[PDB]
Amino acid sequence: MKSNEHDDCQVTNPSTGHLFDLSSLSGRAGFTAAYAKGWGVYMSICGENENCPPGVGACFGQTRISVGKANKRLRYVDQVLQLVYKDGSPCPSKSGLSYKSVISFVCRPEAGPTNRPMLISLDKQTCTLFFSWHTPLACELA
Repeated sequence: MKSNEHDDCQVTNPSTGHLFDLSSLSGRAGFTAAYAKGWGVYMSICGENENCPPGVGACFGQTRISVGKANKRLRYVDQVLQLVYKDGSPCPSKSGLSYKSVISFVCRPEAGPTNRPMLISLDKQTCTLFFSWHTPLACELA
């Protein structure tokens, strides 16, 4: 029985007692970001994506190249919440490296239409896609 999934993605700050959770942004179908070339990036915030094989959290394109295993290690570093979807498809040109997604949730209470993952840096060399998400959920109203 699959009723033991404890996929949290939440960090508590003892100072305020405030919990930074991304449970409200978590989705099974996730978010599909259209890449300017004709590739749909299927990325689920904390979980495995419906278009992806069970266990993969982010898939790049129609060939569904895994760009991150379903990880729930939400790190709160430098007032930014960061999710790293490590262990993707081994890069054919780079031995030891795999396509990974680094989502940087910048604490922006002044969040606008930027409440979506913005592809800030595309790194082909080490196969890392940097997505910046402007969310007030990385913030503590205190």
